[PDB]
Amino acid sequence: VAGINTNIEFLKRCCETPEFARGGVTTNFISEHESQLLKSPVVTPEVAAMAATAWLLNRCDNWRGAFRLNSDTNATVHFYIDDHPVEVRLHTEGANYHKIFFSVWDHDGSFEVCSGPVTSKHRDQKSIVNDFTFLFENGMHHTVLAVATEGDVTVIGSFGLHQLRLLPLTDGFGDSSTAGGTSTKIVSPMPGKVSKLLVKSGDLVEKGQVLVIVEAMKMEHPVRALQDGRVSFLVKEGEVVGGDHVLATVAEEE
Amino acid sequence: YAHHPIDYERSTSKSPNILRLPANTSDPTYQENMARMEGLVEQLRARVRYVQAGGVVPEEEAAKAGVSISSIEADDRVRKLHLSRGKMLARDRIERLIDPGTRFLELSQLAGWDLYWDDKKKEYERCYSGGIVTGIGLVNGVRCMLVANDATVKGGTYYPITVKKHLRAQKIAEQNHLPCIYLVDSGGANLSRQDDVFPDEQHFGRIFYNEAQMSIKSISQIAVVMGSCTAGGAYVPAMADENIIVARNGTIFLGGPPLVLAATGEKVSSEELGGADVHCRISGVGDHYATDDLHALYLARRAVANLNLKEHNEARNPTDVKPVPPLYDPRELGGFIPDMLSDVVKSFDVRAIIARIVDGSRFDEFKALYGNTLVCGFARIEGMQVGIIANQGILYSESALKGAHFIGLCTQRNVPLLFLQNITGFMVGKKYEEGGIARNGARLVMAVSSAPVPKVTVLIGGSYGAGNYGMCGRAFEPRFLFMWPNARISVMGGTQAATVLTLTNRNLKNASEAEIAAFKDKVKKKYEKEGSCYYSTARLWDDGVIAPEDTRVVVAEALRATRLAP
Amino acid sequence: RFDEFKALYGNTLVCGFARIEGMQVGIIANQGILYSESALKGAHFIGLCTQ
Amino acid sequence: LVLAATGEKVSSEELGGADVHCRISGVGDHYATDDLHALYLARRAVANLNL
Amino acid sequence: AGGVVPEEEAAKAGVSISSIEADDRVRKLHLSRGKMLARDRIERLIDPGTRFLELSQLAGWDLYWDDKKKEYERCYSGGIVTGIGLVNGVRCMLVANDATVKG
Ligand SMILES: O=CCCCC[C@@H]1SC[C@@H]2NC(=O)N[C@@H]21
Repeated sequence: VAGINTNIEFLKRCCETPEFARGGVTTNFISEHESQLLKSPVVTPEVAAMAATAWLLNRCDNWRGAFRLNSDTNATVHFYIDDHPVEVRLHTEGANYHKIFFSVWDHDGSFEVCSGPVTSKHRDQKSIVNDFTFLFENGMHHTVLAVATEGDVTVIGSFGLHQLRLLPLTDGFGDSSTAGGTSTKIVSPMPGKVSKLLVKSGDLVEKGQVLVIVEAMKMEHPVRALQDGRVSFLVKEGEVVGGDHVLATVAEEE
Repeated sequence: YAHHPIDYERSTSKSPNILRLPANTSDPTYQENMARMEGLVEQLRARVRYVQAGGVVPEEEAAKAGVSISSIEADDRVRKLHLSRGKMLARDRIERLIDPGTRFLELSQLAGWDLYWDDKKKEYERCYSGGIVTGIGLVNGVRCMLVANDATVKGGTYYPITVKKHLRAQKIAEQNHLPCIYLVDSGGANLSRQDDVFPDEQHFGRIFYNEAQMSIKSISQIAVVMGSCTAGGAYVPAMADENIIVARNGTIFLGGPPLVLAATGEKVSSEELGGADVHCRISGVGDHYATDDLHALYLARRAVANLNLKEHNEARNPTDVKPVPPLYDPRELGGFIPDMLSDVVKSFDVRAIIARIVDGSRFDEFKALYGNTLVCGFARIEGMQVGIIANQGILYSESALKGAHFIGLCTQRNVPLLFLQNITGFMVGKKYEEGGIARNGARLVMAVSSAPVPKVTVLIGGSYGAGNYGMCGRAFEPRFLFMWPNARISVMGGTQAATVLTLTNRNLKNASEAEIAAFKDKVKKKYEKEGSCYYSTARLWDDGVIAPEDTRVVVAEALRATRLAP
Repeated sequence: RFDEFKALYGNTLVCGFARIEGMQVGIIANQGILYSESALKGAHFIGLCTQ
Repeated sequence: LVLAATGEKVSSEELGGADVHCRISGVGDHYATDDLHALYLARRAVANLNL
Repeated sequence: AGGVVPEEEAAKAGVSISSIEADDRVRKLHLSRGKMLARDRIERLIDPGTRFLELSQLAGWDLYWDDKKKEYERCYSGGIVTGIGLVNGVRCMLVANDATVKG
């Protein structure tokens, strides 16, 4: 099954090493052999090669029609295996899309790869499920049905099943402001007359709520500051303030 | 720094900054606003029903509409008598004419709502519509303008609101190169307001002018003569590529049956005077002679078919498309709209509205830190790239510069524009006047008027004064206009005009309370007596009136209407 | 199939649209002794076809 | 250059650099916090050209 | 990667030996600032799986003769890199000013 982790690996481990083929197992039989169990095959550096390759091809024309000048191609994939990021680099020499190499965990080799029919152009949550063939130089050959998505790459073959999580790289791409915001924030025009402040002092403001509302000839003109961090008020409701006054200091939460 | 993607992921993910995430919390404030909106739409959505099947509302529970009680029996009697004749008294001709499963617009509706005051003080003229019904229709794979003359002849065929509606339809069709279909039923002319409707310009002659200027540009037009069209109404059957005369009740006259009397009054049958004469007469007038209403409508459809526009429309507007909905529920559009009748202007937002209307809830901001008052950027509306100008606050010189720059880019790359009107908001500070604010306002208006891009405006609310000149206005050729219920179109000041005109009007220093009762209350009554419901649409000021919730569908109709253009 | 214009009037001459293997066509076929009205109808048809 | 001609030197930010403080100048369409952000906005602007 | 060739076996190129350490120091100082010193901006900008041309390359190869008789000005490129790039399904010209301001 692909898509959700299962205990199928556990059950097989419960069947191979434990000598319960004899037939005598107690009610607490599971308790003592917990050290022996909960064990899965080690992801060999080769598995990353087929898994990494599938994500590209099963997403775009990477390595397809590629061309540079007096040089050679290069494209890299980052895997977040366990709690340690993993980098795999793939490149070609010659005029061959077929001849491909790899270098993961300081291990280098060569292989060729032949794909199958292109499927799932819509690349939805299910993404693309295609069979792959890989001829490594040593001499082997492999077949791998890879349903790859942005979240993970799942490879199923004679090795078994392994899903490799892709290193997540997302963090409010845009709104990344570390500015101190010391003074001159949400300054109001000359008329002043601040009132009806609906924000608590020392509370985080990342979304642009109405920090202060000042009225200038029936002009609420809400400031709507979007500077991240807690906002500290130096004014009180009903207090007439001068032009460009420091009504509050919007500073990073420290 | 430990960050090396290829732009996508950062893009093509459900986490791009392009989108918008204003999620409401449904608090009292939301309720106060959301509820009112609901209080501002129910009847809007209702009067429509009442004028539809006008004057015959069997429920008799139309108290949600402030419309006065009318004699239902008289209207039902008239409709029974008319339907006994053999012709369908309704808009039924239209939905019979348009292909099933297709769209419709109803361009101008509630036209002539309680417009004229009769001799009876408590009675207005019962013009449930403008006398016609106008909407964009898609016939046989061809987009067309549909104009149908209603059988309401009790007040008279055409009014200053009827000819204006017809001429607006003709101008729209000519601009957009949509062929017209006219359904003709007339009582002749109105010999009471004839000075107001016959002479001068932009009158009944301009209809004849347009029906020839169109055929110069080879934009074929079709008319169906269901009943009499006298008093200059007989030229449309004569000025027509194809015309249809029903076998029995279809009549065309240049001189009335009473007119032969008192001038060689050898009266003969109304058939021989110019009506449908199916006897192989010498006259080659009228292309189609159809025995029944269905036969006539069918021949109209068949003639519409042989125009070769199907290929061109199918190529220009893709028929098979995948709808992309916004990320947030369109029912929430009424909530972000504030309440009404509030002494001081309430607060307002735009991001939420655009995030609710556009495709995928996304936006492409230009400079927003600078000239924080005005909002401009690209978008997506059902597979088509759009530019939006939505106003928020009091305009500055820099806001005008940013608007001019945006309009420059949009004209450069041929991107349509959408307008969301708001307050005037011209600062009056002396330093601002000394900073050449008038020059920058001129900079904005010059670009607005000079743009050859198709332009549509929709009223958000509070469009009062000369500020609309900065964004857009009816006098700046918007190919369509639509309105929300909470709209006020008035003098340069909605609330301040009260304060200013209080000072300078023959007021003694004393009697202050009686004076403010006579001045401020009176000017408030004057400047909010006008509103979305009456002063607009009924007078074909901003002819379209819509709901805030269904705005994107309407704007998508408009944009598909403006791509057959040359 | 055929798309008749006025056939009760100027019954001599025949004019209307058609279809010939996926292409819209106009046909003028003559039947009888021409009148003035037949000439008018022909002129009107040719006007539409050119338009 | 400000020195030796009214040399009231101030910060290089105020002399014309990236001034993200809502200055009066409407110069420069995009203000991006990072290299990736700037490249991404460049790509996004390139997108809306209809080519 | 002008002036930084860690292999130090570039005898196949008749180029004279240059101070690799100085160029590496300059690149380290520049990258510490927070901006990518390379043509990296380009291949980040162009869609993956697409083509590139590099219109003019080796520009300003050993062009100017300095005051030092055995030394030429170290213009590894013309100061810019130019190539045809396909961005977001749109073909575009890409011109990038290199951070070489030493000359
Ligand atoms: O902050 C104070 C300035 C208030 C400006 C009010 C604007 S100026 C033009 C327009 N007409 C009015 O009555 N109010 C607005």
